[PDB]
Amino acid sequence: PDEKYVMVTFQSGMDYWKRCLKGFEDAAESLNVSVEYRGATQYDVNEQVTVLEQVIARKPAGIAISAINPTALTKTINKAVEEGIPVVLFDSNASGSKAFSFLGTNNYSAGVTAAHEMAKLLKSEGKVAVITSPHQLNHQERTRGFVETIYQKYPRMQVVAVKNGKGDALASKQAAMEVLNDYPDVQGIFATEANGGVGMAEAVAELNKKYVKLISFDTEKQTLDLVKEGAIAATLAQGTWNMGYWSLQFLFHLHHHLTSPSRSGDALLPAYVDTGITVVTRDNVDHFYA
Amino acid sequence: ISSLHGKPDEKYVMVTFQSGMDYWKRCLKGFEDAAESLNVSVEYRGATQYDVNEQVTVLEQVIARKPAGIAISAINPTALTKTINKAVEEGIPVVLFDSNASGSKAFSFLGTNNYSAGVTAAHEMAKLLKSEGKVAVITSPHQLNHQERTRGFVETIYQKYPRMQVVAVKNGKGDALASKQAAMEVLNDYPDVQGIFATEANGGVGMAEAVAELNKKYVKLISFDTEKQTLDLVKEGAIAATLAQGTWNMGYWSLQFLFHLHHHLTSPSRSGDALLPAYVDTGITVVTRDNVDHFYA
Repeated sequence: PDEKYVMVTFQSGMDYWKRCLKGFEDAAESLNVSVEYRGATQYDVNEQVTVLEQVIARKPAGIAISAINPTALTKTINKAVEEGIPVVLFDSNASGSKAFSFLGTNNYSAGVTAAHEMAKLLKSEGKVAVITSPHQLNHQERTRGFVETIYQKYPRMQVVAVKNGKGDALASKQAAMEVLNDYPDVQGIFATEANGGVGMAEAVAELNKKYVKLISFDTEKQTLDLVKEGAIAATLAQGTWNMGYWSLQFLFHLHHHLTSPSRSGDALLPAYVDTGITVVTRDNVDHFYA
Repeated sequence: ISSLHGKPDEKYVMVTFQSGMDYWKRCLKGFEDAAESLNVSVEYRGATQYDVNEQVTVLEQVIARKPAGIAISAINPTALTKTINKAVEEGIPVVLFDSNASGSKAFSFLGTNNYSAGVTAAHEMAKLLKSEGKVAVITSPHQLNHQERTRGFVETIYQKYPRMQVVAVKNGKGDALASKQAAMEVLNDYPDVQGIFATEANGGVGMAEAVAELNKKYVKLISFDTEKQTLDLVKEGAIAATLAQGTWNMGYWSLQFLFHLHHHLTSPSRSGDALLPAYVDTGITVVTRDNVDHFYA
């Protein structure tokens, strides 16, 4: 009867997940419980449903999962809940599932923060653009938070383009080059996806458009290197330690039915925890390498 | 066994703004159930009446008494910030629950997502109405949380149910008197309305009353909060469901957060320099008679 909590991911070796696992382990070391890290080694939906099945089979005390996409993991999550396994989602949600909580970025507010940061860098004036993936809801919320904040709070700034970077570094570089050639006086570009910041940094280096302020997303090594050398002014770090930490805190809590007595009015776990965003600049970039 | 324990000498305070209200009692029980899991002590304070500076003064009483942290429900947005902001400077952890002062130096807000509350009301309404029929909303256009509940409901009916239509959003002026009359207007102006959603606790009584008054049969009513009057109506059948805010969650996780803040458990090393989660959606529960019992005092 060893109390073990499992974290399940996709593209499991990415550095992003390491601080999630770190916050999980930090919670476990304070709770004196075991944790284990598993996941699809690749962006393969089938692989993640198979890895998640094996985890449930091992009958863990609870699972914290980041779902590759909102739907294609849901039936397996419910499988775990119906077998009595506490389940919370972190990072990437599956809102249609029986998971008791989601702990992750408020993507709209993240976009708001990028606008506020972009305005800081531009003294609240100038043309700005966005490179995004219109594929997914979470990136559209980042885009919307940025654009709406420009519209409502910085009337001397203008959003001149929202480009489709296709979640790919090369398509993002090409989109950024189109932005810079179409609006040569653009002063800032925000990328809602990691491959976007590298792509537009590569565009800005190729065109020698050294006066453009770049804001990117996430803390991949190649992004942080660009922050370190001044090519990217800031990147937005998701609260991955908070995700792992409060995921375990919530899971540990359900496994001990401390939230299901007679005087609590059902309720159960909080439905959502905003794990926050950190603006990463040259001043704190060193804190974010893996 | 976990190492997340303290001792009774740690004094955390809950602070409200209409102390005796039945609403805050499950806030307290969450607070107390967390205190017991953390082996810490908790004290309930807050304004006797609906009073701005009275709340300001009870706060000063507890900040001057050096507590290990304060959980606060703020009377309004642009208020208490300067008073709470000083509590942070003195080094006291302070989170907010139920009602938010978003411009303050408080580290987190734990409260209802009012838009998704309205979305849930729409799914619940669609449920009872098999995704077909005319529906109305009785709300306060005065407060933002009611606007978000309204907006969540109406937009979900638009986007997700084309066989349904919002035929009226009434002003129920926040009392059962005026809500009964807005409900009567809706039932008169639209005799085939099949559901009404009230975003304010007094809305539910007022429309339960209008429906009874007209001997209207198939009208599905969804109200808000868990006042005794409302819960009774849910148990008696006049109200199909009421939406309960997660007040126990507010207290329990408020204290978890103050405990983590007081003991500086959100590491600054290898943590990506994180802070406390700034928002916790303490959730909404659909109260039908299958669980109305769990929500009385």
